[PDB]
Amino acid sequence: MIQRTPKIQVYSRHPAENGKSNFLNCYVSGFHPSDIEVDLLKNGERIEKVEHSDLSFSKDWSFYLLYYTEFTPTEKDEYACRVNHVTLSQPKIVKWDRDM
Amino acid sequence: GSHSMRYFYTAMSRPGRGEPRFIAVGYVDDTQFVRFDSDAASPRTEPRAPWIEQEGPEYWDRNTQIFKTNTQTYRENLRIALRYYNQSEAGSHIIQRMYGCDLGPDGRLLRGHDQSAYDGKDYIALNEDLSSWTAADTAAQITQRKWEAARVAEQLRAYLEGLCVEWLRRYLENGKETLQRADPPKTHVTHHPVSDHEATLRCWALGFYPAEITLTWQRDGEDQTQDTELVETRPAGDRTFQKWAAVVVPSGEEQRYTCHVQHEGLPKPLTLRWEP
Amino acid sequence: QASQEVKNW
Repeated sequence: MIQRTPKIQVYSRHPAENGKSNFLNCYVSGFHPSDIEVDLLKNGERIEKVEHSDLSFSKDWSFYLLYYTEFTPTEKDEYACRVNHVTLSQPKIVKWDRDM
Repeated sequence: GSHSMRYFYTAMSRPGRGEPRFIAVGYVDDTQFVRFDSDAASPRTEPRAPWIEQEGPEYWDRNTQIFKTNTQTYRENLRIALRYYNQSEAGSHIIQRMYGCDLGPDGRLLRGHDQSAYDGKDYIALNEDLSSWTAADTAAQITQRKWEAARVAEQLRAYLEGLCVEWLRRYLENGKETLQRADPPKTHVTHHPVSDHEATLRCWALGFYPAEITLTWQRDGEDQTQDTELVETRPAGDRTFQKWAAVVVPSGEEQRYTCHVQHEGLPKPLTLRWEP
Repeated sequence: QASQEVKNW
């Protein structure tokens, strides 16, 4: 049927400050149908402790979810979100940019 | 301000992988307060906000019964929808529903809602009169005739004007420290050169509740809608939301640009600029 | 408080 691909934002709960504990978020939205696979990556590797919100949807019926993990940002460590969905030929990886 | 209560249902078939999953979530404004998931180890209505925890066992039992019954009803609705669209039993399909009540600032019923979708497309909706239906296609007209015959709209009207409004007002009182508190955005403008002759100005709004906000850029006092990059409002994880709006401006023209913020938590609309 | 009305398609 008609399918919608996810939008992806990767960001922190609070302004990034190296050495200070924080939360790393991957917000996926705008997608249909609801099955979706989301991993958070720390230097390429899947973080094991990741929670997510309860499925809900927007007024246009598209779904959204927040995936989140506690993290302590540094200058060297790189974070990303990896998303798979039926609309994607291959998983999409969005790198965390502390200015966006 | 104004307030709303909404329930969101999603029922998802999955041939070969069991019976369809049914999930229900309840919100007051942008605050989730209950969830039910038929795939849980022990499916029951679960609290998602501190102010709902005080409800007594009669409350949890009534809502859990409703959601268990809905699980069965929407499994049958998914089977019926296959017949209405001549579809095979091999595919996965989704029914979604959102219903609830809006209050105005006085606290009276402003309007009620009960709208449903099939595979992410509008299917049927209760009209604003709470007495008639709008069907999106000839399958939903079959449903419409059934609900007209059963006077479903009269029952929904009684719920939307009665129990929905009464219990929304109750939750607003029990959760007044949070549900009736608007947190205004913390705002600032950042500056990022994109070249020797252009730079991005990004107007940030952080830490706000509820989610509704307007962020706009003006150049020489004229709205820059077409040239403005506006991200979707996003949850921070602590109940609050975030948003930004960005424009690419000629270097040396930054002070011709102003960012305008409207939010319920602000006594007056805010105007800000890049402060080097 | 959820609605108890049955919506049979």
